Amino acid sequence: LNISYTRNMTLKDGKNNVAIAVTYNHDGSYSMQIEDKTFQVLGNLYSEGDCTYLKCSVNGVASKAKLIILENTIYLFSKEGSIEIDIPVPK
Amino acid sequence: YLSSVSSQETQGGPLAPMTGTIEKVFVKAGDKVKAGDSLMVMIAMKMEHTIKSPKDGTVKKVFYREGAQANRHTPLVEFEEE
Amino acid sequence: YHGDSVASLGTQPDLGSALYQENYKQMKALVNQLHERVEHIKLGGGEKARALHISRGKLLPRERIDNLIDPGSPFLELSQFAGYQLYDNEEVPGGGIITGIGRVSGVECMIIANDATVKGGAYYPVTVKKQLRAQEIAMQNRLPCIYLVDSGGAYLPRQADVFPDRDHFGRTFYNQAIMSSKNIAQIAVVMGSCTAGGAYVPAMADENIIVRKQGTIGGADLHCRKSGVSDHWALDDHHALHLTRKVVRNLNYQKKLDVTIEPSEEPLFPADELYGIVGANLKRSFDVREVIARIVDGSRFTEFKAFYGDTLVTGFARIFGYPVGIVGNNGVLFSESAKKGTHFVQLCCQRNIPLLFLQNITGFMVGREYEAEGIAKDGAKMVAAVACAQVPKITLIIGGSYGAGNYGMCGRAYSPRFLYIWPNARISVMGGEQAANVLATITKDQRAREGKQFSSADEAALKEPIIKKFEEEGNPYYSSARVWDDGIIDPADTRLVLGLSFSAALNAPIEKTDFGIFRM
Amino acid sequence: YHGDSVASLGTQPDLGSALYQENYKQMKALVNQLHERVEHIKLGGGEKARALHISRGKLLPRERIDNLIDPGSPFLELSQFAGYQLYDNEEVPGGGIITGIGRVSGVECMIIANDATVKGGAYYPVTVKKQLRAQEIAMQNRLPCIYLVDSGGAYLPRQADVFPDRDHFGRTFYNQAIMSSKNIAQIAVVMGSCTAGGAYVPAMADENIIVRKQGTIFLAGPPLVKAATGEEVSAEDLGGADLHCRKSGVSDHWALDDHHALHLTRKVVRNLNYQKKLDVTIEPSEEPLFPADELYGIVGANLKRSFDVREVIARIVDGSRFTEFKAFYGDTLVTGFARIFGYPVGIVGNNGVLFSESAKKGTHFVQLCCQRNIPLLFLQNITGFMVGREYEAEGIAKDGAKMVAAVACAQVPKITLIIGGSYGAGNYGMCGRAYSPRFLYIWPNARISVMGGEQAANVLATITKDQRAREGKQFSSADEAALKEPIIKKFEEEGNPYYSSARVWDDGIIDPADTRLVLGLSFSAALNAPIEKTDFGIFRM
Amino acid sequence: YHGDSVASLGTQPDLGSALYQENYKQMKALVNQLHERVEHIKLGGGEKARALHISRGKLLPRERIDNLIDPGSPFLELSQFAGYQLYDNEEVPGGGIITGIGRVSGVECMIIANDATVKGGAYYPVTVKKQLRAQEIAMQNRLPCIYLVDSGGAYLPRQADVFPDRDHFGRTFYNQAIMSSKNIAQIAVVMGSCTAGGAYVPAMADENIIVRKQGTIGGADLHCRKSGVSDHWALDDHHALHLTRKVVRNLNYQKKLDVTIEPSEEPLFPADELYGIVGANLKRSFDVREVIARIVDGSRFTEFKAFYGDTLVTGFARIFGYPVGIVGNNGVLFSESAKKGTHFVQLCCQRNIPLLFLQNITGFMVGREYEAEGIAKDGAKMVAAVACAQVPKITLIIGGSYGAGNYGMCGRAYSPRFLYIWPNARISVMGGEQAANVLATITKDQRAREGKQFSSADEAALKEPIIKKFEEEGNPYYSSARVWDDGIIDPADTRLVLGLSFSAALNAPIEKTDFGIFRM
Amino acid sequence: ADENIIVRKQGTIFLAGPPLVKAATGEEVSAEDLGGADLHCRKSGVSDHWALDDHH
Ligand SMILES: CC(C)=CC(=O)SCCNC(=O)CCNC(=O)[C@H](O)C(C)(C)COP(=O)(O)OP(=O)(O)OC[C@@H]1O[C@H](n2cnc3c(N)ncnc32)[C@@H](O)[C@@H]1OP(=O)(O)O
Ligand SMILES: CC(C)=CC(=O)SCCNC(=O)CCNC(=O)[C@H](O)C(C)(C)COP(=O)(O)OP(=O)(O)OC[C@@H]1O[C@H](n2cnc3c(N)ncnc32)[C@@H](O)[C@@H]1OP(=O)(O)O
Ligand SMILES: CC(C)=CC(=O)SCCNC(=O)CCNC(=O)[C@H](O)C(C)(C)COP(=O)(O)OP(=O)(O)OC[C@@H]1O[C@H](n2cnc3c(N)ncnc32)[C@@H](O)[C@@H]1OP(=O)(O)O
Ligand SMILES: O=CCCCC[C@@H]1SC[C@@H]2NC(=O)N[C@@H]21
Ligand SMILES: O=CCCCC[C@@H]1SC[C@@H]2NC(=O)N[C@@H]21
Repeated sequence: LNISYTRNMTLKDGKNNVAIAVTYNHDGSYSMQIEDKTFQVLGNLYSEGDCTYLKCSVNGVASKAKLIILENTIYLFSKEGSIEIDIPVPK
Repeated sequence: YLSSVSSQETQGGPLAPMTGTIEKVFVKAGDKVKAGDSLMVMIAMKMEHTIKSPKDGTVKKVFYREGAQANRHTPLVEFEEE
Repeated sequence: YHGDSVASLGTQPDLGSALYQENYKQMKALVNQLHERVEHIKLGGGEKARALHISRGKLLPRERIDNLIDPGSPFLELSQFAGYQLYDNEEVPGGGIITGIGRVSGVECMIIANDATVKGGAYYPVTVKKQLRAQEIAMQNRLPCIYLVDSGGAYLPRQADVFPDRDHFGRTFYNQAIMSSKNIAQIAVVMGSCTAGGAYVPAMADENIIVRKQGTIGGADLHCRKSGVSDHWALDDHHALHLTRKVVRNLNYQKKLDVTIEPSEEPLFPADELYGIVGANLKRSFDVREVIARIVDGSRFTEFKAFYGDTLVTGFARIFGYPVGIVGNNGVLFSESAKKGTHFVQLCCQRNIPLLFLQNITGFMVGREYEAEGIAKDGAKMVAAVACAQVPKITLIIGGSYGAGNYGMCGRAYSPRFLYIWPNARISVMGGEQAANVLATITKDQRAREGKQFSSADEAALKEPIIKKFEEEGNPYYSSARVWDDGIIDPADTRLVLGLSFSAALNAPIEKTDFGIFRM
Repeated sequence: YHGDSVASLGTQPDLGSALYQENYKQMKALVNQLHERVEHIKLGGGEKARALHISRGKLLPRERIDNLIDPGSPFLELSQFAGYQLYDNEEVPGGGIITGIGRVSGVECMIIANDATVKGGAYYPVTVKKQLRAQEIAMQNRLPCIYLVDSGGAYLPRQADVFPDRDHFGRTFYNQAIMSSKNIAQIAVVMGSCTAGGAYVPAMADENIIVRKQGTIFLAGPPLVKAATGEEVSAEDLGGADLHCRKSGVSDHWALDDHHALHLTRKVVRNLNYQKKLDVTIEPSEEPLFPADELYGIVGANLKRSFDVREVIARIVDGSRFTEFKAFYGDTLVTGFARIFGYPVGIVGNNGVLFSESAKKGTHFVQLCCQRNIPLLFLQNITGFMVGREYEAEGIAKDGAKMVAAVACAQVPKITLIIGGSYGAGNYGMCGRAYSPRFLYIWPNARISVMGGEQAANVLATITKDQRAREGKQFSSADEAALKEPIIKKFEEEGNPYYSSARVWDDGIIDPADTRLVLGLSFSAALNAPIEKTDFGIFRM
Repeated sequence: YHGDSVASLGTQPDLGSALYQENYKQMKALVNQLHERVEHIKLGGGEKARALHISRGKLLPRERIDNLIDPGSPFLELSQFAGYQLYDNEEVPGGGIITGIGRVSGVECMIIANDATVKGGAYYPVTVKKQLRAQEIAMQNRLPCIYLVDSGGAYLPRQADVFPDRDHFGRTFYNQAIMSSKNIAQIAVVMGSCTAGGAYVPAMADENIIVRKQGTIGGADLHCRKSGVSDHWALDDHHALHLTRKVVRNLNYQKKLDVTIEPSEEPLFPADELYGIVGANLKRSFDVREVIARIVDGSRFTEFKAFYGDTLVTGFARIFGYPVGIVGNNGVLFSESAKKGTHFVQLCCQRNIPLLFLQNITGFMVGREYEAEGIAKDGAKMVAAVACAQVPKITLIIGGSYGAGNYGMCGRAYSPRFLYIWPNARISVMGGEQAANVLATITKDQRAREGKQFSSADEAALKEPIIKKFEEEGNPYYSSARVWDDGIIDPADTRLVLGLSFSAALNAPIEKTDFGIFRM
Repeated sequence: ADENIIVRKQGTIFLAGPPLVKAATGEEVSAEDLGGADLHCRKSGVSDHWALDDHH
């Protein structure tokens, strides 16, 4: 009510942690602030066969990739490349 | 039991009512005090407590001194054996 | 066989002792002060206002109450000191309203009468609070409500305080409707002009009685002959009161008791000795067993767990033939006292016995060892036990009431049926002098953390205002000016007041008690 | 056959009209002011206090609430403006406490968290009132209560307004015990050092979670212990997580830090064995046919102008479908049936001055809704008496009371929204704060008082003049003017929505664009409790 | 959001350790012994009796049960070892009766079938006790009762033991009538000749099925065509079972659950490791958390009050998607353990969650200091809390169970829905060696009081019989020969047995729990 | 029991007697010290009433 909710989440890329501030916009898009740069992100998850795909647009650039979330690692598979991101484990 | 005889048969050694400060002591190191005479007055809470002599015998020793802290149910006045 | 001889409590005090004389003198002075102040309050709004009210042909509110109740029946007035010096320059004797419990046609009823002499019957915030308290008492005890009405409506100054809040002047109508739904009768007599929109109070009432000319719910003739709001037409005040008595008689109500009864016997010792026994100094301690022995039938008391947690006194007795469970304070509360009180409250709730609390509490024992043994845990389960109890609970404050001890011994926040205080009582969050030490230490430490320096003289100067303020707030009159604590009572009348209160509270049936989780 | 086509309410407003533009401008200004004030309140106690709180390793209360609730779930904060300018020189952002309704482990729960940055978590009178209101809401709706206890106890100054009375601090423990007895779960998370008042809260809670080092439960603090008995002891030794978990046994769970405590709280809520079941029928949800932002132009900020409440209804109901009841009888009052998020609701709105016919129609509709067990929604826009001085209001009294009683005796969930003025007995008739609605909200342009300032000024002048005339004292004509100007100013300041929100009356102010979402959340929360039978008193006539 | 990752209990044991190997060997030997004894019991009354029974055209009781229940459905037999060596020279395999819980037409029902091969179906006292226990289980869980009947009536030897007592052979009819009054169905199939006055069992049943020639209630033709006692006529055993299935299908009953449900997940560790973990020696101690981790869904456990009274383990888990409150023993019981157990039991009763007790108790802590702190008081309130609980209670004895600890942890006397024991369990009033010392001291002191002299050798000789006798009585088989303890169970099947028991017990609704006075 | 009455000297409440305590843990204690009217009334709190003798 009368405020915008911002969520602080930490994602470990390689050996260095990264902190991301996510803002839940009213229209349904998200504004993520990483370091001093901000990105406008929107997308959805659609499943083809048994594979789940993520279609998203980042700052007006749209892309699709297969999304796999196994254990505390996030796998993003795409023609451009493959990305692995590790979710930190609570102590 | 109707005559309150069992009520009389109750005795115990002197003890601190609670944990708090002893403001003053009426019993010296060696003194003759009858039962009921005030030994010390203690203020641990909002109220104040005066300690009466459990027995008429002479006090052997005083365990605590003014401004000190007396733990709950701890002896304060030592009475010489009769 | 009820013939077995039972030992009686109490002992004869030493009248010749100087301490008894001093305590008696102080208590007598306090009681005389209370009596004179009550007389002045009873005088009413003022001479000119009373003269105008009589010239209009109306009866004074106290005369109305006297004529309404049965001849010779006692009247239990409530919160006589409401509004006493509450406002800076305005005098509101009795809060502008009169409330009490009396017998009408053999039925105990709650009576609420507006005093038209005080600001023309306008409703101050304290007046609204007093009326709400009376309505809550009636609803809890299932007593019929009688509202003699002579109201000028909300006092326009301080309108925000009374018209908008949930507990403020809209609740009065809500309570009236709910009481009617539960079959508790609501009867309204318009003995005076309802200039404002107070027309709702008679309209929501089950039965209305309106005086021919003074009553103006806007014309009495228009209302009596055409609006129909009026269910009865009265020539004057006496006729209206007679009609009210008839209406109450036509209620078809019979009082039935659940608790057992025994013949009533007077206590074995005079009540006036309580003045010497208790005195006016809170520093000295007195045995609550004397007070119990001077207010129970025949001075017969059955102590429960006498030697365990001796700082708390619990047992069974009877007042005017009514069984009661007495819970009194004899010193600082400890874990054993809390457990013993819990056990006794559970027993009383199981057996459906009314509870009576005598408050002389000075706080909860505090210490590292006490915290280790869960003193807070025992305080809480004892408090829970008190809150969850469904038996009638009456609290009397005979001395100090501070800290969580007030909550433990059925404070005002825990909904006792009645609450009374004697003239020597002091109520505050904590004692004034200790309160002073705590504030100074926090400020001195905070300065030390930030590198600031706190002067010793400044800390002492900060403490002095706190000491004076705490004493003024604790005064019994200050508490009774607000509707906290019902009315200050003369210790000599404690037995009569308790008997009347229990007789009134026994109207409602006693429900089953459900307890929450007992933290072991 | 549910196909049946049905006419839809609402009409397209004229955007080009200057009146629409002016109303939109005024409402936008009001909403921007509200948003900026809410931002400042959300900032917290202060920069130094926040820095110290973070340095002690603790989480800020809003971060605690964010981590506690389910990911992405909306949070319905209550009384954000409590204590706004309530005290002359002391600033109490949010009243020093945070209360709201959110979903924890798929269960709607009421959350009460102390803001340690505001006066070290001390309890002001407004803080006690806010906590009591939250507890009452939870008890009425049968919602589990979660306490994030970090407080310094009652504010030592102003003790008279916090300790003694019935609605003072002890009522908190009373409500806790009662709700525990009624199978409404109580969970206390000791996230920081408590005090004598704070200590009792975990003791009465069914389940406790205490942080290893920050959490400290002592019935009396070190300074308080020294003052009472002259005893010196460290805070951890007197009360600490290890001690309470191992020897005293007060603590039920041991948490390493704030995140661990929140995770344990989520697990504890999960192991509640509770399932929500609905009594009312449900239908698929559909959005309204018109944008909500047009309400700014439709309503505006001037109370003198009148707007059709049917527009407001059409912009907040599912599919803009409304079934009016007794349309042509007592047309100043609007009643009918609609659905919000699939929930049936009975809407009772104000379209003008209340008359006898309007009161009778409202009573009939309330009886119908109570009989059918349908939640009620009240939209209040009571009118000033500038148009009609008296209109033989004596007739209104006979029938206004019928509605006041019917509203009071109703047992269905009642939600009141004040979209305009609310004065006199009309406030009581349309489910005022005194009649225990489940929730109460006001728009930023609302005004509430016993009567309008102009009307009140005239009444005071006449009464004084008549009394003086009987006294024989001439009442100066200039004096009447002198009395009127201050009264008008006082009534305007007191009637402000922020004045009413500073006190815990009227929960919080809501942006009109979010009315549908707020109502949906409120009704979803209120549907947890079963709907009881309604017993009515003696209806006159 | 139920995704929240949660830590899982349990750890991988060291297989290479010699202690694990020895414990596994001992437990495997015990389980093999149990399996072979159960096989011999399942063999039946005897070869000649079985041959005669088959020659008569009837079906063996186990074949009857197999054909009655749904295809492939598991069957939970109860008290397989009843009568095992109970009588000196007479062999009574299974007590002469067969009882269990199975699914008939999708409905869980209690089945009681007489074994005609054992003494012609005559009722021994153990048979009556077993049937009464089965009827009590069915009544508590609201399960329909099916009584295949092939009885020769009361065994004339030991007639005084069975016919006269309140809990002896007259209660069987009383239970049947009460179950019918409460709407719990009673169905009787006369698959065999009722030579004695067992005609009452079908007559009191709501529905009867009698076989054409074998079944007598004295002629089947007379009863079916004329007496009318018969409500159904069956050509043979298979037809009777088919008719019974149809009758059960025509019951118009639907099972509804009150507790919440979640998807079932298997434990994270193999069950057979319990053999090594627990072993067969009661002197060694094992962590009950391992046993909990090997029998709960996903090995997820939420411990409650972990660090307070650590000798007792309490927490929440789920078995087959059913919420359960686990209360296990990890050592000697103390005051803190008793308080923690009382708190947990109160919580479970408030939330309406079934309770599971794992008994490894060795007694209550005894000492002067312990008596000072009311160890008996804390034991009493846990004993009370357990007794007053109304939620389904299942007790499993995984080790020793002695003294008041048996009563505290939901012993057989406190009416658990089911009770099971593992092969290593020993049950007695106290340990045998301890009992020995106590008896000798009392006799020696009594001699000293009367001036008699007690020889040291005589005291030691008195102790030796006590030591041997206590061991024989404590053996698991001795307890299961009597109907105490239902059936001995293989630890590998503990999860399945508990799941079946809870599924059966969830048929009845969960009532509110009322507690007595908590002696704080 | 809801209410207890224990005689001053004859009454002795111990969860385990002196011989039983010695057998279980090898502890020696007198019967009155382990369980007695005064102890239960004053420290353990098990007793609810204190009686001088049988008639009382
Ligand atoms: C419920 C909701 C939802 C709304 C409402 O209810 S909105 C109600 C609006 N009220 C009226 O519409 C009644 C207006 N009164 C009158 O019509 C009459 O006055 C009577 C009927 C009161 C009889 O009284 P009276 O006329 O016989 O004598 P009077 O001496 O004049 O009586 C005292 C004088 O009244 C002054 N006075 C001050 N405050 C008030 C006040 N709030 N109401 C009345 N009078 C007030 C007092 O200050 C002065 O005396 P003082 O203080 O100068 O010495
Ligand atoms: C229920 C019943 C029946 C009875 C009771 O409950 S009787 C309770 C008695 N209270 C205590 O016994 C707690 C005493 N506090 C402390 O022990 C600590 O202080 C903490 C624990 C509060 C943590 O706070 P902290 O120490 O970490 O920081 P601090 O800045 O010092 O915190 C702000 C500073 O507290 C001052 N302050 C003013 N009023 C109070 C107040 N009422 N309580 C505490 N502090 C207060 C504030 O004025 C100053 O700041 P300011 O205003 O000068 O800027
Ligand atoms: C409820 C109330 C209030 C009262 C009553 O109920 S008063 C009931 C009176 N009982 C009868 O009136 C049934 C008399 N039986 C018969 O009419 C038959 O026998 C049948 C029907 C039992 C079928 O059995 P069967 O005839 O087909 O074979 P059989 O081998 O003969 O069966 C075993 C042999 O029965 C001997 N045997 C020992 N004790 C009994 C016993 N109590 N009842 C029956 N038989 C018994 C056994 O010792 C021998 O074998 P064994 O031990 O020598 O090897
Ligand atoms: O009357 C003197 C002491 C009362 C306050 C002592 C503190 S304040 C709150 C806490 N609870 C108590 O009852 N005592 C302590
Ligand atoms: O298993 C060992 C026996 C200890 C329990 C026997 C009961 S329990 C309480 C009492 N105290 C004892 O030592 N024996 C009895």
